Amino acid sequence: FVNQHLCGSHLVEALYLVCGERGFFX
Amino acid sequence: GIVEQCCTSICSLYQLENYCN
Repeated sequence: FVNQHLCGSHLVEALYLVCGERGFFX
Repeated sequence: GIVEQCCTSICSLYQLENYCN
């Protein structure tokens, strides 16, 4: 992949991909 | 991190795997 420059929500979608279940950080 | 290492540059998938947990 290109591992794009991810402001606010774009970072949060890439997190949502990595995560699946546990919910992101915190 | 948050914003500055991603929105400004390139986090990387490993650092996203620091970011789910």
